[PDB]
Amino acid sequence: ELLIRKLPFQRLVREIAQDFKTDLRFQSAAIGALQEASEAYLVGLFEDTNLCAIHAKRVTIMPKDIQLARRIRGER
Amino acid sequence: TVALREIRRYQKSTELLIRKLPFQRLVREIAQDFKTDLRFQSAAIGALQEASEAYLVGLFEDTNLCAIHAKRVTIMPKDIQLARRIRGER
Amino acid sequence: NIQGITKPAIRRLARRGGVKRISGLIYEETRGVLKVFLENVIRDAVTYTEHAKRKTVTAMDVVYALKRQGRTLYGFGG
Amino acid sequence: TRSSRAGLQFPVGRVHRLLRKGNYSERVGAGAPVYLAAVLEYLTAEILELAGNAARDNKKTRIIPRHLQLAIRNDEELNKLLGRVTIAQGGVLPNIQAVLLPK
Amino acid sequence: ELAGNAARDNKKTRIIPRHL
Amino acid sequence: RSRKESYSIYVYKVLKQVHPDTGISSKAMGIMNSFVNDIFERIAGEASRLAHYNKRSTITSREIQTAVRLLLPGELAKHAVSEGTKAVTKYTSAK
Amino acid sequence: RNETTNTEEEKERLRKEIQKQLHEKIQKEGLARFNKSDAQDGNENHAV
Amino acid sequence: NGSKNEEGDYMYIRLNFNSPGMGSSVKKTELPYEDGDDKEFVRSLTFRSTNKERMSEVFKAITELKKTAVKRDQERKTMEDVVAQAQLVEFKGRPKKLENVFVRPAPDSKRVTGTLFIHQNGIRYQSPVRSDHRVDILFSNIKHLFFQPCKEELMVIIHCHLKTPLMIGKKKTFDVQFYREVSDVTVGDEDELEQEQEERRRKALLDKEFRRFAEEISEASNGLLDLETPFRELGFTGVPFRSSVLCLPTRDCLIQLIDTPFLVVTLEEIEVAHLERVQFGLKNFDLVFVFKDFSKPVVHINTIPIEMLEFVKQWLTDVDIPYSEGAVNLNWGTIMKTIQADPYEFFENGGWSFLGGGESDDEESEEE
DNA sequence: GTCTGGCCATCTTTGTGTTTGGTGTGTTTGGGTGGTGGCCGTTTTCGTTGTTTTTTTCTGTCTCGTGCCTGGTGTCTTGGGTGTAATCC
Repeated sequence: ELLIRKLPFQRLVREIAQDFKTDLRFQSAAIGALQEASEAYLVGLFEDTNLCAIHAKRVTIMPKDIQLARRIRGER
Repeated sequence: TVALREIRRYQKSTELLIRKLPFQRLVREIAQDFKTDLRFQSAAIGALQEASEAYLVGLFEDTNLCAIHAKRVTIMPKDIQLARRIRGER
Repeated sequence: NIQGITKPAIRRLARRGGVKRISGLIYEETRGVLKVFLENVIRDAVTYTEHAKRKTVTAMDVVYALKRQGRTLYGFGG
Repeated sequence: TRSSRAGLQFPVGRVHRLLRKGNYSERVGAGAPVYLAAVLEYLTAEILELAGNAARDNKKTRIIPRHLQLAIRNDEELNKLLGRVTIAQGGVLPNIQAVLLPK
Repeated sequence: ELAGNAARDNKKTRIIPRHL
Repeated sequence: RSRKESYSIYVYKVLKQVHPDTGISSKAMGIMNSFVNDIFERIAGEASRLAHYNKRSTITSREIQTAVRLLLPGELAKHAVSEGTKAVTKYTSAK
Repeated sequence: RNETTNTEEEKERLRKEIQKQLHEKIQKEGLARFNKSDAQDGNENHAV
Repeated sequence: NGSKNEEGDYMYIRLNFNSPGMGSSVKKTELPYEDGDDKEFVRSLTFRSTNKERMSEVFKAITELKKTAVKRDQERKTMEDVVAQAQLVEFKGRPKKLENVFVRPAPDSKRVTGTLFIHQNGIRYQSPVRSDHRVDILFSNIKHLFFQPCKEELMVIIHCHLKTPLMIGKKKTFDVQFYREVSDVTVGDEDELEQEQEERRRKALLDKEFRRFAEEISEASNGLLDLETPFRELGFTGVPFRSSVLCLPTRDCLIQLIDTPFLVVTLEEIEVAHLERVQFGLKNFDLVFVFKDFSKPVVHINTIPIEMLEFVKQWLTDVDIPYSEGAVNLNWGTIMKTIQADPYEFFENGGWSFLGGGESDDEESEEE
């Protein structure tokens, strides 16, 4: 089951969409797919961050581990 | 100091760092396990060598990043395995 | 023929990659990684060649096999 | 020619023929090849501009693959566009990490 | 086949996205 | 003989249009030809996918423009769309 | 391949049957090791 | 604990004492006070003095006395589980010996090569630099004896896993490893091939020497000790501690001997295996071993590649170990305390069945 | 003596261009339908409101873990030293 609350996520998506074209409508399944993709992406990113943090002999994930993960993935 | 001199020297040049005949022999040895009596254009071997060196240099850059992340100067096999896992290769 | 990738060559590749100190097992690890990469690429190239009903591996097969992996190469007729 | 009518140097007939023989669509409108040729001409002009700058920076009057690699990897938008391509004889950018530098 | 195996290891008759 | 086509003369003309006192090696001309072919293939594949999504049999300039927008980054896409629109209007105004 | 996946999956039904026998075996083993008399004799680790 | 504050002409010391509520890091089994709901406690006393220097010295001396007391109590606790062993009986003839061996854990901070000797009731490691750095291991105290050859590793190993822990230098250990690194610096294509051949000959010679010596240890034990060799082909990668390592099955144990800390899991001591984070879209799962002795902490092997899942399930079945799978990581530290509190009630309810996700035993019928 | 530069005495085949000529794009007109446009339907997306209660939050407390500092190892290279070595008065 999805971990981010559905209505705050809807509001975030609408707020972000408000820049590219004013007053857009969204299907419900569109927001559901966006939430599934976002949570899958974040879980993978937390997996890589955990791997880096363990590599550094730690157990706490820190922002530099995220930065290293996004660098190695090739993310900008 | 000679290490840094070599780093400066090799990030300047573009010439292939593997000898041609060993790489050709390796390619033929590998290819012989899929089909006997195969021929290779010299440009195919050249392209393979360029791609392999570019791949290995990118991998060594990621490995160096991992090693510096752990606070080490020395790259280790665990660094390579971690970089290849994070890329999504292993 | 995998011994032909000598230790100085791996050292040179690491120096162009900016690596300052190298362990002793890095050479075997790199040989394994290179073998896996070359195995995949040559397998794809030979698949292309067999499909084209040829006995010679051209540069086009290598270029298409790299495009298949996502390793697009410029300057070989692509 | 159709290149002259549009004030272009790239070919319109060749691009239309390649679009026609490439199994892309049943029919191809007449404003697509002109637009695509203009885009390709703009992108090659940008690439060649930066590569000529990079070659003059090295005091050379001829562009080699090294200058193409430097122009690509030095421009943020191009380097994001050509993010997966490797250039034969392009080399790498000079980059030494902060912690490896001597003391 | 493997989805049926996984649904049978969870004592379930219906295949769901979890088993896929 | 084998009369195979390329973009070398056009790349050379563009170079002399932007940089008059600068030449180009043959290996770089090969790389530029490969680059042009690659970008063509990307744009045409995106245009085809868009046409098939929208149930149309035709590749027009709208598909090309939106594929350019999808593919290139912001400023680059903006300049490219500007150039393409300029060229299309100049070609359409005359005949 | 279909007859091999049937064969492999019947070996996997034997794998599951073994796993079920192992869970039933350990349940009974634990029930024998621990009697209700040991539960009555609770060596409460009162803080020493 | 206490604090010191300087205020005008006076120095203040606050001394805090142990009370419930403001409790120390001590476990529930041993309190620094006697249990009592009706007991009232002196929580803190604050003193002042005009003499600042002496009052600072008094505070330092209180703090030092506490550090010495805590150190002595830790040393006592580390010694409570050290069973006094019998004395090693020296062999009256020429003992069988293995030269140029390193020991882990090292009895001294300095890594020194030593000689390993076979005696009548055990083995003795003896450093040439100091006679006082002897390590004696009785055959009766060895639980498992492993030989790990140098094939893809740079070292050959002879590992002794112990029934009772030994004090080596300042460290209590269940594991004593004897090893020798073959890593040698050796530098046209003929010379490199000759060096690679010489390295292969050195590896094969060292493996033959260490294997023979490990067989001679097993023989000298009069059949008390079997020599185990790991099955490399059945090995899988995982993270039991802080590094990714190759875990290797043997006849009777799951081992990792290359990197410290060592992993030695005896298969017969396992009660159940639990596979955590087995869910669609994850690349890696975790494996948890629960022991028959519920007082022993569970062993985690983290970040196992999902490609090895069906192999690990097969291997656990072939070894008669029950397994369960779950999408979530469990709080084993709470579960094992509940099971320790009443093991009988735990098996009465159903025992390990709760690990099989949810026992709905009903058709989902999600499709309308 | 460090380091990036502006150049050299010799290697190598490349790089810009003219040329022959042929094929591939360009003009012309004809047809058939794809794609725009308009008009209608009706589902679905936004919008709000009330009531419940799970989730978020602020905070406190304690401890465990991260990060800094230390001894000792192996390793390449620079330097001061001395004994081997020896002949002259």
